[PDB]
Amino acid sequence: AVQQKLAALEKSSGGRLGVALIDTADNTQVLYRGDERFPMCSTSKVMAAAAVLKQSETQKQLLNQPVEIKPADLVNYNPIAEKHVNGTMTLAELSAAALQYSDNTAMNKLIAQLGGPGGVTAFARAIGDETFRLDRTEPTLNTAIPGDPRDTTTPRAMAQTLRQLTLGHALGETQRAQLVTWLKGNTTGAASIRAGLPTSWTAGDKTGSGDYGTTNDIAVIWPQGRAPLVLVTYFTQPQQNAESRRDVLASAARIIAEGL
Ligand SMILES: O=C(Nc1cccc(-c2nnn[nH]2)c1)c1cccc(C(F)(F)F)c1
Ligand SMILES: O=C(Nc1cccc(-c2nnn[nH]2)c1)c1cccc(C(F)(F)F)c1
Ligand SMILES: O=C(Nc1cccc(-c2nnn[nH]2)c1)c1cccc(C(F)(F)F)c1
Ligand SMILES: O=C(Nc1cccc(-c2nnn[nH]2)c1)c1cccc(C(F)(F)F)c1
Repeated sequence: AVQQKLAALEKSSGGRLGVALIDTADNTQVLYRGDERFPMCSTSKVMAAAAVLKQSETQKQLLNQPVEIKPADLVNYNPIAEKHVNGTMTLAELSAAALQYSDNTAMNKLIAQLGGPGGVTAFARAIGDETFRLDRTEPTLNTAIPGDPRDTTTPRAMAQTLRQLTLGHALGETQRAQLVTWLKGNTTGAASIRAGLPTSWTAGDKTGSGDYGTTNDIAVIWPQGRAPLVLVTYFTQPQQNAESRRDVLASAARIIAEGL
């Protein structure tokens, strides 16, 4: 029934919608196009920050390690990094900037700390995600071309990974709490999944967008009185210059919430 509602939303949206919900109260899933590939865009920033948190388990000072920010490093969306050009940010600062402000320069420093987009993929594989692939750096990982396998995952795989990272044992306890704290402090998410939820349903999320009107969000949610949920909503459209549709994500989330 919920799949039929998501189908109706998708049909009136003009685009292609992917949804994965895990309800941790019972482990049950709702999936819509759950095994189709979608471009991740900045939702991939969660995997890169989590990989750096995992590194920090064996290097307790890692998050205070300074990283030089040079003029040439700046890319196309650098609201935090631009303040630090010719200076340094720590890996904690870059993680917070990437996750909470979606800073693309900050993401690039995370990727570099992992040895390139392949290192981020390696971390995903290590935590049991056989699906995620990061192929490119910022900003080109957001080209979101239909059919292109690069920088994609499926909603099912991303939900299962987000659950392991934020609620399971993929990370040490400190690190898990740090990741959840960062997601719950996101600045960019009030129009997306969380717009479709009751106000009482606490949450953290990471948005993404790109060409092809691609509009994404992944969230960990604490519904009032209930065990947490993990929700992935991915959306992409047929034309390169299509406009973002955060409202579609909100609509998906609302359908999911009403179906619980
Ligand atoms: O804990 C899990 N499931 C679950 C669901 C409902 C109840 C319980 C439970 N009740 N009492 N002790 N565990 C556990 C669980 C299953 C797969 C994966 C994960 C993980 F690690 F969070 F991703 C957790
Ligand atoms: O799914 C369950 N546990 C589970 C399964 C697989 C992985 C994990 C898990 N991985 N990391 N942390 N928990 C937990 C689960 C669900 C209801 C009830 C129970 C219980 F408590 F054993 F009876 C377990
Ligand atoms: O700034 C954003 N996108 C962006 C940045 C730079 C270039 C372009 C772009 N160039 N050509 N087509 N889009 C888009 C952007 C979009 C939605 C949401 C956010 C935010 F605020 F970080 F969450 C940023
Ligand atoms: O970098 C891009 N967008 C962007 C940048 C930073 C943050 C976000 C964003 N955050 N939350 N939702 N989107 C999007 C971007 C957009 C269109 C096209 C391209 C590309 F791939 F370079 F051509 C990049």
